[PDB]
Amino acid sequence: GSHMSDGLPNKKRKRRVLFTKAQTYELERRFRQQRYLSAPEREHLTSLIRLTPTQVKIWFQNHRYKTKRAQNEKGYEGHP
Repeated sequence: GSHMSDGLPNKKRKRRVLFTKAQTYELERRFRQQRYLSAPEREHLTSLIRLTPTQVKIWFQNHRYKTKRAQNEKGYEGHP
């Protein structure tokens, strides 16, 4: 059956957005087997959680900067 709305203009020019803890998950796993996704590396994912190739790289950017804060935190956090 037709369970996919192809009307994209029916929406306004605004609407928050996120990712299935799943996407972001595999999509986060890629960052492991690859730290510099490209045009051919990303795609591999685009097969997984469809994060369209470029969209895949566009996401890394957001993490690239934060993926650095994680290492700064990481550890047990607190005072051992």
